[PDB]
Amino acid sequence: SPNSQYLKTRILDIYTPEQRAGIEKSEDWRQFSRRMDTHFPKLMNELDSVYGNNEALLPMLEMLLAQAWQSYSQRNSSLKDIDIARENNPDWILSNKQVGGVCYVDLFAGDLKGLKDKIPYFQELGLTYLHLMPLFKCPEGKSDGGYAVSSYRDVNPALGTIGDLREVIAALHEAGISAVVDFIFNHTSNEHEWAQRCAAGDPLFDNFYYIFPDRRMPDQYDRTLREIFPDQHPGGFSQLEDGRWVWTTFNSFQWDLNYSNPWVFRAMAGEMLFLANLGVDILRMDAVAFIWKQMGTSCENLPQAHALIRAFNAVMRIAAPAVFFKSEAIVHPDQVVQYIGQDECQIGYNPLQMALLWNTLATREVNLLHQALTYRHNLPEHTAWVNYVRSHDDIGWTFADEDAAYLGISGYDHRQFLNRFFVNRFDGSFARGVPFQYNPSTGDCRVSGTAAALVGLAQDDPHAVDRIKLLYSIALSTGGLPLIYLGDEVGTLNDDDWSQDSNKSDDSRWAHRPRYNEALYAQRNDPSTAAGQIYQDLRHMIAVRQSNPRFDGGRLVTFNTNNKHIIGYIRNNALLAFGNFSEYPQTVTAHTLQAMPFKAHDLIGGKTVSLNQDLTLQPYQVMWLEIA
Ligand SMILES: OC[C@H]1O[C@@H](O)[C@H](O)[C@@H](O)[C@@H]1O
Ligand SMILES: OC[C@H]1O[C@@H](O)[C@H](O)[C@@H](O)[C@@H]1O
Ligand SMILES: OC[C@H]1O[C@@H](O)[C@H](O)[C@@H](O)[C@@H]1O
Repeated sequence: SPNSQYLKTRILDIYTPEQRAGIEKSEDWRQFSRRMDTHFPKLMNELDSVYGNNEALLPMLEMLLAQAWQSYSQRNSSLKDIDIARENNPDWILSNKQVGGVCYVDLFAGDLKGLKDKIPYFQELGLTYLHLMPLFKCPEGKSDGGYAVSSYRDVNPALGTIGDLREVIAALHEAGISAVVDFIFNHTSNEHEWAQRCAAGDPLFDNFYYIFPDRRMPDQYDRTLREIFPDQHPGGFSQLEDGRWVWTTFNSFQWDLNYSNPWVFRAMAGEMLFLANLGVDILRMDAVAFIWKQMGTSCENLPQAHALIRAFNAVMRIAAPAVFFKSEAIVHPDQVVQYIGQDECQIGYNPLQMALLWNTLATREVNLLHQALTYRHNLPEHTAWVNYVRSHDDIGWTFADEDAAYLGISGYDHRQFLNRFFVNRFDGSFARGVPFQYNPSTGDCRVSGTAAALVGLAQDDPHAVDRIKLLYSIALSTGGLPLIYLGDEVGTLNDDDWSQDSNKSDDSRWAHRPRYNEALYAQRNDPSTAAGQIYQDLRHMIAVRQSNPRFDGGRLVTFNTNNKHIIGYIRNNALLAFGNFSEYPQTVTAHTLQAMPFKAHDLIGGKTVSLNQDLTLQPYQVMWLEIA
């Protein structure tokens, strides 16, 4: 395999002798050259592990490196300053100062111009990170909410223009907010130029997707494939009008890209560089688990998938150091953590904590949550979790059956209960969610519904507001970057139009993708309303988190509370957090608290608490005690 020095001499061959001499002495070339020497070894090693002696690897690599240099040369000076800043501050993602929010531009603010006008609010809330849902062109009508991309560079006209997007990004940076967008790299819409040309037989796009003549191979693959949207189609394939079959992990109009073709990697690396130069700070790597297929396997979390992501990482280390990755892997806990690393995805969603927060509200027992925080929370240096309560997606019960069995819990029976409970098919449940993708062949099912709907705010459950406060307190204090599903801070309920919308009726996730509720947002400063109670409560916690150094970093040590309903953990050996998941008062005994300081200030309620006696927490009460 080639070396950095040799490859760089070929990159410069596009220049005449006179021009070349000037490039060699330029600052941009010096920075690029240094990064190449440092990071190229990883790029080469990762690409070699995937493609091996493929005749197309070297040509593809040289084309990619040439593009990378051109991309870096074009990169704006301001962005280059951020590149250097983060190159020397790898833990910027682990700071307690960070708090993120996510929203759909159209649903939250109408269009990109309208979103820019909401920035003052984001600053008011304390956000330093903003994830904007799919912004580029997609099919009209059904597009999996923008996740079926028809173009990676042309902005959805309904939202605005590329010009508007640049203004929004610039405005976000001006307000001290990082711009986060999706990198939908596992598949494109069936209307994307690449898809059309591949299917049409254009040799330039040969093997850009996985297309078969009949069901022979698809049938073989289906023996081991998990169904993501069983309501849409069985297995992982859809049939074209001409009779052929195509790999479609998700909707039939979403065609999986073929990374076994090195030219597909190059193509996607090019799109990544485009996003990088728009000023994006973090790319949400969508459906990372599915980017490599292999007959006889689940075609999820395969070795080459991880290698390809690390190759993409190296490209950014060389051509846009400021760009970090956020892994979106909603899979088994053992597999989730494998995507997280300084050289792969620096941050990643923490579905286990999220799923268990809801599990605990249902069961009132913190056993599973305590187990996860004890054995699956701490991560390698320079990496962090993205902790959340809700997202634009359904809730999947992705806890480990092996972990549960150790606690004497049957994963299958337990999920049956959780599903019944959250869709209000269990006596006394306070949840008002709706099922998503019930699979009668496996019995699996997920839950749709907003955070407020799931805690009982729809029917005005007196404990709803407190449940919301408790869940968010944990995402905000365990260690990692907390992400607020915008709308949750004022208790937004489910959308009640989706069910009758023919373009949404078959995807219950729309139940929890409501529009900006003008009425609730206008009540955020009124302490007598649920909206104001939730807003001030969350805003207070955000304020404490960002101003108090005891929350810095992502490590934690659990504390045995000796009360099955109370979770407890310590941050930096200075902040003791207790969370009561029971709708009844619960106590931590004086005996349990003997090693703690006699007194400690509670940052939540603002009072001094005595720890030399029984400590009783009110229903769903949360305490953040300064013990150092
Ligand atoms: O595109 C398929 C899926 O990709 C995921 O990254 C998105 O979170 C989900 O909403 C979408 O359905
Ligand atoms: O509802 C009572 C019990 O039912 C079981 O099916 C659940 O797995 C358990 O968590 C719950 O406490
Ligand atoms: O010293 C405080 C510790 O004492 C131990 O012997 C108790 O089992 C434990 O619950 C308490 O936290």
